[PDB]
Amino acid sequence: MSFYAALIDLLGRCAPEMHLIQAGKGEALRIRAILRSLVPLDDLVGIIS
Amino acid sequence: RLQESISDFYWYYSGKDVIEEQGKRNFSKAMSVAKQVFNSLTEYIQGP
Amino acid sequence: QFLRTDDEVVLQCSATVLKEQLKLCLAAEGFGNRLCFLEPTSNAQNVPPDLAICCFTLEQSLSVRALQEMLANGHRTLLYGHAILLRHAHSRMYLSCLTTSRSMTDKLAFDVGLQEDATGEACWWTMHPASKQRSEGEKVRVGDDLILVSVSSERYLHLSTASGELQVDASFMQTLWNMNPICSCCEEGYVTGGHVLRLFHGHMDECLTISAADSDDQRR
Amino acid sequence: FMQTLWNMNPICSCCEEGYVTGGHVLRLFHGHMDECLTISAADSDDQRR
Amino acid sequence: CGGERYLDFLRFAVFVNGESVEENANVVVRLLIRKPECFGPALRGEGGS
Repeated sequence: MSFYAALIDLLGRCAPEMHLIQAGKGEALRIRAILRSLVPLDDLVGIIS
Repeated sequence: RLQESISDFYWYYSGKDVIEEQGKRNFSKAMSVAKQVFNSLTEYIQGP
Repeated sequence: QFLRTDDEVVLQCSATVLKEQLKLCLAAEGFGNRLCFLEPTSNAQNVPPDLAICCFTLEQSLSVRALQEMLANGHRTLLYGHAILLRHAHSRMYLSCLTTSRSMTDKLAFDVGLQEDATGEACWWTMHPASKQRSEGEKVRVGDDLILVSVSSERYLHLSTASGELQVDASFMQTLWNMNPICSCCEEGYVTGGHVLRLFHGHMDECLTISAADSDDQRR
Repeated sequence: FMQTLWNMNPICSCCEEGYVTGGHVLRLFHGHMDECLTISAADSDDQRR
Repeated sequence: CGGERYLDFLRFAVFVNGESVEENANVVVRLLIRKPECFGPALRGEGGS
């Protein structure tokens, strides 16, 4: 449990940036697409239970 | 490899209009090195 | 001698199945199937391979920077580390990578597909040398071995085999691709292979043909 | 006690520099920079085969 | 056990004070993806997720 929880903690703060860049650029959107494609939201929402 | 680096540097400044002061201080550093290399290449050929 | 821009070429991969090597190329039909599949070319002496849709062509070659600065807005020679823009010759559509889900591998598969993507976001690849013999900034010898990586998604184009048949995607590891110079800038007014053309006979108006449509002769 | 007919034999002569000649002892690199032919290491039952 | 220690270090090099510094963060994800074995084999693999 410690491992996988800590890994997603890393890839939640390794996010591209706050919306200061994500709303006025097109480079950071490439990174956001990658990390979002590795953690499906359907399973993630159910894990908080 | 140095030539591929300067040409590269050019694209980063292709869309701007004025080169800031720290965009020239480093740039002149590289071009001075390239001149010294070119001087050497001549002196292996001079005196056929 | 060496690869150049505006040249028509074909991809090639080699993966044994029955303990014997089978050559597999990459091709897609175009109109009606945005996906891509594999075409075996191991029994040319008996099975005629379909090379009408396997032809590709190289149109652009740029450094990564140059690409990224162009994103905001002759004849060169390929070097390892540069980018590339594939282009299917027949359907005139650009090879790219889609964002759909499929294949056993699934996971980060992101199955390959070509739609229209002239817009430069996911239609570009960078190539790297396979073994330690080569290095960056070196000229590309004809018949080398390449490793291709998507610029956008950053996944190797993987020959992902599974329980079913052989499928292609970009998920997990490397895939050794060997290039192949189908042709180059030919001379004008001379017959070359792979053309589609008519056969006149006689002097003025006579040509080869087959029987007309809507008949039981089965065009024999 | 007696004679012995000896016939001479020109194995070689003053060869040219920088060219491979027979009877030399030398190494076999492969690839580009650092790779060469070899056999298994010492102290093994493989009998160097 | 070992993995939870290396990753704890990386958390301190992606952000410094309130979700900032992305240059090193950008290269972390582009480098971590290159080695898929870095992910725990329970997911991000060929068998199952």
